[PDB]
Amino acid sequence: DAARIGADAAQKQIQSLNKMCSNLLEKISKEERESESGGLRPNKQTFNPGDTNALVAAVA
Amino acid sequence: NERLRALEDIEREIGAILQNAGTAILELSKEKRLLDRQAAAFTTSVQHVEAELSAQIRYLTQVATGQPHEGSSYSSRKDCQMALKRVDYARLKISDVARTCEQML
Repeated sequence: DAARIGADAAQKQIQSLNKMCSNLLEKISKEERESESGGLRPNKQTFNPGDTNALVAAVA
Repeated sequence: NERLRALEDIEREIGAILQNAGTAILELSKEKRLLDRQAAAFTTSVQHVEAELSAQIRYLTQVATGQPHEGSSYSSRKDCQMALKRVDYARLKISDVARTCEQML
């Protein structure tokens, strides 16, 4: 039969609907990838000894 | 304490995200409803698991130089052991005195 049911809803229409769903999924995946590509780097934070070193106590 | 539960939840969420991605791909490729929302949720969960893994890997790196937290309160352990031994010896002596008293009466 090659479709087991229907004539207008045969393998042609099934392949068309599958291609439409695949295009929608690929568009969603591309949007997700473009949204996730914005991540530059895991910029953490820590102490700032560069200023306090010169600002450390002294004879003054 | 909380970091262990955090990592466990992150691993469980990564597994659930893999399962959800597989199920969404199956439902979308079976025939052509909620496949779009399923794929969106799967991608979001995968991104969240990746972000959690990156954050856990970007930890403060406590020591990374030598064996840290050296000394697990061994003195207190030995003190507790000696206290238990004292209690046991006192119990043995008390039982001996009780046996002597029972033999007396």
